[PDB]
Amino acid sequence: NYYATLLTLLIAVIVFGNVLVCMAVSREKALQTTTNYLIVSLAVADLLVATLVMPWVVYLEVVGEWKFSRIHCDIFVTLDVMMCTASALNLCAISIDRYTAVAMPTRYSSKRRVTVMISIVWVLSFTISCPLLFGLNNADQNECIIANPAFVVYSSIVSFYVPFIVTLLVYIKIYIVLRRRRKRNIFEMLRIDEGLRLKIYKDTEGYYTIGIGHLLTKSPSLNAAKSELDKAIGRNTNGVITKDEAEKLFNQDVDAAVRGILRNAKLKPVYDSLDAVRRAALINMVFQMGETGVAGFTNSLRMLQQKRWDEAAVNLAKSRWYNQTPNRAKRVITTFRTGTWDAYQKEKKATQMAAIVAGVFIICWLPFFITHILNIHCDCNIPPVLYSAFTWLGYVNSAVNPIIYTTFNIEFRKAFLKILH
Ligand SMILES: O=C(CCCN1CCC(O)(c2ccc(Cl)cc2)CC1)c1ccc(F)cc1
Ligand SMILES: CCCCCCCC/C=C\CCCCCCCC(=O)O
Ligand SMILES: CCCCCCCC/C=C\CCCCCCCC(=O)O
Ligand SMILES: CCCCCCCC/C=C\CCCCCCCC(=O)O
Ligand SMILES: CCCCCCCC/C=C\CCCCCCCC(=O)O
Repeated sequence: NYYATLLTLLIAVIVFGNVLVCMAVSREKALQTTTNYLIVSLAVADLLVATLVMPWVVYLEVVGEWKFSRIHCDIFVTLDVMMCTASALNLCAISIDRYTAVAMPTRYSSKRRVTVMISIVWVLSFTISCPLLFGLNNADQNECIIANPAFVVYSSIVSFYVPFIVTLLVYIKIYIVLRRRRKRNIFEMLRIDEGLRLKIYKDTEGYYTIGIGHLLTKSPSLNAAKSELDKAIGRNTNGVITKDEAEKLFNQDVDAAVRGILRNAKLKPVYDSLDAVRRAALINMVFQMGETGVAGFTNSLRMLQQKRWDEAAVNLAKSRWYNQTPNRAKRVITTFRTGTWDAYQKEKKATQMAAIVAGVFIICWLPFFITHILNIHCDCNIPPVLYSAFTWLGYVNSAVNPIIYTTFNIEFRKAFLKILH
């Protein structure tokens, strides 16, 4: 009916979005990065689906059954599985290239490496698909490989779940790595402002503290003050701590500071509103003056919530807080405006996009392999009317990816507008 015309334009927008991505990467040196090279390899898998495969899927909707040779169906199924597996194996290499960038310290060596990855993606995609042409070691095929009971079991495990687990395990490791550095930079930030002390010392208000504003005990008794420290370290403090031990002590101070921020009605919303780095600045304030003290200049706090970065910085400089510790105030206020650690970077934003495509990829195809589980779980025969929608939802992912590139990235965005105009 009229539904055939929607899909052919879906094929057209898949080609529209991806042909842009390929040229845009090779057009500008600023987008010629390891990850973006792996991204065009993903774009080529999304193009070959739209050109080699999706046309036969639309005829199958139009006509309503195969109505072509058995071997044509084998080729069509083999190639359909092959290009979707390239899509998955490309996400896997993208995540791995994101692991290396955040976790490892690279000119000609990057091009020679990415090359090796891309070569693995397609060769393996192919070698995984070759069984479908030779009837999954089942001779007298006598039928399109789709009809083999093992087909859904082979294609689901080998081409989806197993690449899905690995890519997910990498992203977890990436999250852990970024989490250690984010906590590393906080400690490093307050080491610069408060100062790191490794011998027990009387603080401003008289009580004995150590490291970065960690009071051992409100009660002043030196041997008793050692006492609380000894509980913390486990070794005989003897009033002596390592940088490391202080940091371990520091991350505890941060975690306590944060629960109080969320338990504070004046600071819960604004903390929730801010980004990771800007949150480290707000932590710096609570460390310096206390949540009740930071909870003041609500007037200034509204601006940080309203994303008014420039106007919050103008209003913060007006304070007494600036007058007492101007250098520290200016440093922190930059981090509030800049939202970066320049006062005291590139790949954390880029790695957020990588996971974002790997996530919408999964949600786009997830229901398709869900339904296939239900039939294998012998559940009430799943209506085909839905079964077809889930196929296209999976194929829709080919058109969403170039939309995500331009959405969450300025460089693809600018490279795109240059080609059109
Ligand atoms: O493999 C797939 C999804 C099935 C594609 N493909 C849809 C059409 C199909 O359902 C079909 C139906 C009827 C006929 Cl006749 C031929 C083919 C065969 C399977 C895949 C998806 C995501 C991924 F990360 C890895 C692999
Ligand atoms: C081919 C399918 C691959 C499936 C991959 C699934 C990935 C899901 C997304 C993210 C979960 C882990 C967090 C990723 C790190 C993000 C960095 C950060 O914001 O700290
Ligand atoms: C079935 C899941 C397997 C996932 C594989 C996905 C493809 C990309 C992954 C790995 C290739 C890594 C090659 C790196 C070579 C480095 C050589 C060098 O340092 O020059
Ligand atoms: C089932 C998953 C198996 C593969 C895991 C994928 C993640 C990491 C992949 C491989 C490790 C890459 C190491 C490259 C070694 C090159 C050494 C060299 O030549 O200097
Ligand atoms: C058994 C499941 C396997 C899961 C492995 C994936 C989890 C680890 C995360 C990423 C590994 C990336 C390694 C890339 C390093 C390249 C340099 C080198 O290997 O010498």
